[PDB]
Amino acid sequence: EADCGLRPLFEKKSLEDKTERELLESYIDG
Amino acid sequence: AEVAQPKLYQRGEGGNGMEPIPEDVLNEALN
Amino acid sequence: IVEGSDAEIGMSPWQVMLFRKSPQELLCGASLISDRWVLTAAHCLLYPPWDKNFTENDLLVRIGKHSRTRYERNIEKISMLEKIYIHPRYNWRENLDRDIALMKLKKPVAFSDYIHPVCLPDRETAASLLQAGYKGRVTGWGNLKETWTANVGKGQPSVLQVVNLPIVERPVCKDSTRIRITDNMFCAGYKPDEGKRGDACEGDSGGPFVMKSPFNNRWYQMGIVSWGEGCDRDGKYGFYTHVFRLKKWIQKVIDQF
Ligand SMILES: *[C@@H]1O[C@H](CO)[C@@H](O)[C@H](O)[C@H]1NC(C)=O
Ligand code: NA
Repeated sequence: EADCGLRPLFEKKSLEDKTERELLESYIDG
Repeated sequence: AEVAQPKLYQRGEGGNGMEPIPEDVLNEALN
Repeated sequence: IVEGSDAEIGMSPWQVMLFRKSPQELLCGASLISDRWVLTAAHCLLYPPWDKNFTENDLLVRIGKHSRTRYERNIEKISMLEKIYIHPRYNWRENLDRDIALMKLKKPVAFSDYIHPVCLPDRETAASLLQAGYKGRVTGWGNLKETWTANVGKGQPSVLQVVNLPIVERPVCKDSTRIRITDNMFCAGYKPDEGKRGDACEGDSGGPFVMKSPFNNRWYQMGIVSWGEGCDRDGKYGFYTHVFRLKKWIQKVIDQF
């Protein structure tokens, strides 16, 4: 399904959850 | 050879404090 | 989940609770990958060493849940199972190799703010994301500690728990255990000198290890909580079924049934 992995209450609203920045930061520093 | 142990309850902990699913909800799914 | 925190509402809308009908019990975590297919661990359905064998009529899935214990009116949806598919070369005897199973729902679930499927990785996504040092996310309703004296909190959470954990180099995973590791699993967690802690624990198995693609904003299920030696032990790691390494079987089952 082309809509998988995009959360209605977050990505679809351009909102980030409280800890996902730690995942994205690991791509930079990990 | 050692045996890998799954991260699965073995002593019934899955039932702890578990509230029953209402019968109207259970019967709706069964039909 | 050890050293996690309460999930936010809708934070993991693909999280599924595999539920035993009678007696009413949490069985395992699982994940929604489409409107009618759910991914979990094989040992949730078939584990002969503990005389475990569940078929389709024994279980149901609860989707959109947050509370571990409450029936969440007008939020969660429950579905019966039509068919269970366990990997034909699942190795419960030794190292839980290919610890994966698929469940087809009797009726498709309607998506909502709290119910939405996760993506499965392709070859370049797996090559790109599944690298040591990159962190993924594990969610579950399982134990908060291996033992009681390990901290002052409760044994089980009232609400779905979340923790982020780094993928570990394969030679470090292998040296951490005397169990024979295969290419169909990976391990995640912190080393002692990294200071931070966290792990999946008893009751979390079957749930998803997910990563967010830095290139298209989507969440991909890379792993399934499988096994470990204790929980959050120094020098040990949680082990996960490597989802992409088994995607050919996943696709075979879904395309055929
Ligand atoms: C599991 O149980 C079902 C029915 O409960 C039975 O038909 C099946 O043969 C069992 N599987 C094994 C491996 O014993
Ligand atoms: Na550890």
